[PDB]
Amino acid sequence: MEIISPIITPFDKQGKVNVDALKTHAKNLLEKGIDAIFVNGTTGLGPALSKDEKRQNLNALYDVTHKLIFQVGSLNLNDVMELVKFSNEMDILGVSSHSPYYFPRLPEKFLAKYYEEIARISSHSLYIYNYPAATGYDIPPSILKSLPVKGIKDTNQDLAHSLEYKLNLPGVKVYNGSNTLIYYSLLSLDGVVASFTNFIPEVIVKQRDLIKQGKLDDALRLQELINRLADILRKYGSISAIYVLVNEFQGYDVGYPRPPIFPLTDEEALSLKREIEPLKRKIQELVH
Amino acid sequence: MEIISPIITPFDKQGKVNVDALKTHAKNLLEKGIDAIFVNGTTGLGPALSKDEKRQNLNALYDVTHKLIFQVGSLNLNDVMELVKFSNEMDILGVSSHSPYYFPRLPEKFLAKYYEEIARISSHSLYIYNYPAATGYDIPPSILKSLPVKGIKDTNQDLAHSLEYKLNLPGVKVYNGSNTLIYYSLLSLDGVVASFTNFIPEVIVKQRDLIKQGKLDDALRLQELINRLADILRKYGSISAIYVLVNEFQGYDVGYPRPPIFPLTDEEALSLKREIEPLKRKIQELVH
Amino acid sequence: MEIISPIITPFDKQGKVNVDALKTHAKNLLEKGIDAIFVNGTTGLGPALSKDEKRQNLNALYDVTHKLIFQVGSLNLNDVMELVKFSNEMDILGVSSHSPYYFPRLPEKFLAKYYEEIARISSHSLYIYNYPAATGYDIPPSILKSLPVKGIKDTNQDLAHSLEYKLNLPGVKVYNGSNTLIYYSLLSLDGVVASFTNFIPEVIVKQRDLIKQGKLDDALRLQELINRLADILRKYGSISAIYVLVNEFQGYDVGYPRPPIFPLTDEEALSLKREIEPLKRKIQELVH
Amino acid sequence: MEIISPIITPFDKQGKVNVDALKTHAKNLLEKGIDAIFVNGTTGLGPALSKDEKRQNLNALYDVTHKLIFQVGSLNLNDVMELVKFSNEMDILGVSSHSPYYFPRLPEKFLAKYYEEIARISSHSLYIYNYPAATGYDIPPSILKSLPVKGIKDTNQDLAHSLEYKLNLPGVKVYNGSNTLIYYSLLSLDGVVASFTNFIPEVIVKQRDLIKQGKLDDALRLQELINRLADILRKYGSISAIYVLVNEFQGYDVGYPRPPIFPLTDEEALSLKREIEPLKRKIQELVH
Ligand SMILES: [Mg+2]
Ligand SMILES: [Mg+2]
Repeated sequence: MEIISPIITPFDKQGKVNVDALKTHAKNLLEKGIDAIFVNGTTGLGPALSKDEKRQNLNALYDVTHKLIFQVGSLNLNDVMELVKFSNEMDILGVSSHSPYYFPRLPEKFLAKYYEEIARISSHSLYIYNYPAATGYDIPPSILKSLPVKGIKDTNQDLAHSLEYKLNLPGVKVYNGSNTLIYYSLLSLDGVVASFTNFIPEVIVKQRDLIKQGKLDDALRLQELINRLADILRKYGSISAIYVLVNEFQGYDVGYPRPPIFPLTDEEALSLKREIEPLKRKIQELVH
Repeated sequence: MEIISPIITPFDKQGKVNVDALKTHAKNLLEKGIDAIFVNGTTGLGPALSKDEKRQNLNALYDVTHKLIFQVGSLNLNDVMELVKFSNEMDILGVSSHSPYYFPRLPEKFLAKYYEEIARISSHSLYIYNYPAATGYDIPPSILKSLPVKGIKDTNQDLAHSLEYKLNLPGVKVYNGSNTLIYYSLLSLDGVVASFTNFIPEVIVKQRDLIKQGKLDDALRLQELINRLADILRKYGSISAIYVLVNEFQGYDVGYPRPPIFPLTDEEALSLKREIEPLKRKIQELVH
Repeated sequence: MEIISPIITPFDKQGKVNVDALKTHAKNLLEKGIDAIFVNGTTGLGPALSKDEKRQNLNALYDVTHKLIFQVGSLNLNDVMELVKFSNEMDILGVSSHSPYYFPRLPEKFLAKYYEEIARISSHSLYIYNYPAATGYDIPPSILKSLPVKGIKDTNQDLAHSLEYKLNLPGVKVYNGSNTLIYYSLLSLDGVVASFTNFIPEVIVKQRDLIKQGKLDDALRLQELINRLADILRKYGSISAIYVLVNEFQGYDVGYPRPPIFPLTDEEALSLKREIEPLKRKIQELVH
Repeated sequence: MEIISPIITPFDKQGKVNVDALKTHAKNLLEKGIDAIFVNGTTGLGPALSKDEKRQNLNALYDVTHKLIFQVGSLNLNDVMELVKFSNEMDILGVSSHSPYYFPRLPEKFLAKYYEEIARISSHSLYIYNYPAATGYDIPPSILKSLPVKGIKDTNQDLAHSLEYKLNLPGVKVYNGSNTLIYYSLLSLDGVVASFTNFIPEVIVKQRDLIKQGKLDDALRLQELINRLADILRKYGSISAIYVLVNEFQGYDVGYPRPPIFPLTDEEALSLKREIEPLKRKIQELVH
């Protein structure tokens, strides 16, 4: 059962990526038991990153590990293709893309043709990033059957949707991206790609290790706490709150997100910390 | 009753903007009675355009007309601000942005802070581009009441939603973006920002002119034909179909959209032309 | 342009229908200019009425006028059919039904077979009641093309959806059921079937008469006031608030709705009246 | 891990309930390990049943078992209360209702007042039947915290939603109603209330028994077959298909559903049997 982290992109106050913080963070995550890193995913502010920023994230992380899945999507396929060609020269786990997004009512064939072009040129294993709540499209297995898909990352609250990919696409690895379904994903899929791995990696690794030991009750108790946390974060902006909590739980600075993903103000950071204190206490009690 | 065109962005086969075609197209629209041009809207592939492409579209159109509303939205507020500062030095009608997009579950305050920053720096009239189907967010009057809003472009199928803005925001001009509601918008709002103005500008101007003469039945007969056309365009991709139809109805080439907004293939364009033939005849019979 | 009222069903405090109040109310509505009455619609608590209650409503109203459209839908087609057979013996405008409801994911053919059975036995003109927000289904013209439809009542916020029925089903009369789109319906469809006709019939009749005179601005000003009212009612339960406002605006008692459609408490009725006072004042100024 | 069956209501070809078939079916389910029977749920055509039919289903089942949860919901609270008072005199597990339905935009307080009345009069344990896809309303813990809730049956594809109830309502038993999430529910909640128990009770009981033995892979293989079956049933109408499959898998006749929930025609039933054949073989190979 693979624990994949959609790693955050640290930015400084002027909105420039801080690759030193990115490498520090990645090294810690691996030491805490994260198995692979998904680069430029939603949690990493993917669609907000320029082509050059996406590339530089991969270049920085490559010094830490080669277990990197490189997300390359954008609204200009020429740019996507430049990143695919760049990644062909790197020894990584695979290349990924979410679907076209923003534009409503695009014909399904547009989605098929988009992935088809990535597959025509990529020399890496193709991963599909399915996130209908973000892109407005769901990628059905029917489109995927004609593509050389190796993995699918499904950020979806319906576990049966994730399981359907497994059933319809033999040999494809499937990972669910919901923080609130981790326990279930670890009991049925190939793993998870959950954002909370950025600040509580030991908790999610512990759930996985507990499940391997047959200690499901303990892993479920941890899920309860995770879900309570998720409710609290939503109010502040989940991605933005993650930056504050990485410092709190892991002990090093990862800077700030970049607006329109506004950083928490000092006041907001303090309020978040007060709210999560009881949960942090219960987590640190069950996970040493 | 103003007719605003969200002008397309012509590209060549390599995905480079053709500014000569853009200028030709703009001149034709204006000669045919279009009141203003909305630059880098959804129809113009806004979110798909780089910052430099958005700038260059404005520069090119600025050689033809002063009647320009400049859309500057992107997922990096630093880039948005660069475009605001650029346009501050140009004599245009106003600046506009749709809301942050892609990322789900952003707090409402993020939307507010985004527009606040644009308003803090722009020396132009502020237009809000509201398109919930595309961005995932509806901008509520709550946030608008705090900003120096001059106009709102509401791409929404619920006409009561657009009418509501008029009521709650005294003095703000309100335009509806739906092609299928043109008639109704001309009879209740400040105008329309309709994509079909790209290929049938004369038809939409005629609706307005007929309404001005009290000839509502005639204007409604035109809307009926427009709605039949809209239903046909959907299977092909509405924006992509527009490029083909500009050449068919207006007689000059505007190139292609840029993938993931795939152009119609030669066979699809033939198929499209056959389907619309009877509708083109009826239209040209009523407008000439 | 036809103004149809989906008349409320008066109940007493024990939840028994008060047919005397029903007849008094219907007589007043006709005197104020309502053209026809839709019996057992949503506003009339249709799905909440027993088979016998639906029948008794028709019987009571038949003494007042024969311009009655009899809504007969329920979740047992045997009961629907008994009401259709009953109505065959009455001299009325037509028989109507909303689609099957509650049960999710019923195949489209179930909806077709349902209406087909009503049409096999009915000796009256068939009216379709389309209300997707209530039933969970939208009835497409494709299903209707094979049925002897005479009228369609579309409670839908998308006016283009209502207009599409007109276009695809020649000779069929189409009426929109939204209170917030009345002005627009009166400028494009065969009429309206709006719930607010129960308490401000003179206002809606005045809009219609003004539009016939070409005084669109005045009719639109009235629409603005109606929409402001609609916002206020929603907070209390629109149907439940209607009962309180019939007494207020029309001067006679129509009793109460029946729980789960809870009547407004005395406190709530008083608060509603305070909130609408300014609007009531502006309405009574523009509509004598 | 309890397995509750929302038992079907057998009807004859004239739409009359066949209580002999109901009793036969109930006995078979119980002999095969079903822990309790939910009476007049969606699967039992609840909202489509008259008050007398709901009563008679309970009376018939009461001759077979004490393990009954009686669903009493309807759109007239007076009728609901008559059924509550009726069941007060019977020794059953509890009383249940789904929320008010059909009518859109009812205030939340209406939902609260509805359940409050049931709780005021019932002398039985209260079960909440939450089915937002069917009723249009989600019952929030806010309202539940005020009521003497003993169990919640949540028909919801988001398992985190069901898990949330457990966390917020100490001591309340929580069951998930989705057939496609059975495995996950058995590993995290108090059980399931799954419609497929009607035709494959032995399979679902086996999943539970396997999980109890720690044989999760085997239980998941069964879920996979269940999910494939579910995808096939949808085109036919899931509830209607169930009647056919009870006879196929269990060997006795349970008649037909009642229109608008149309029975499968002879040709559809043949078509269904052919599609499921390979799945039935695999199931019977793993469960015997
Ligand atoms: Mg120049
Ligand atoms: Mg007995």
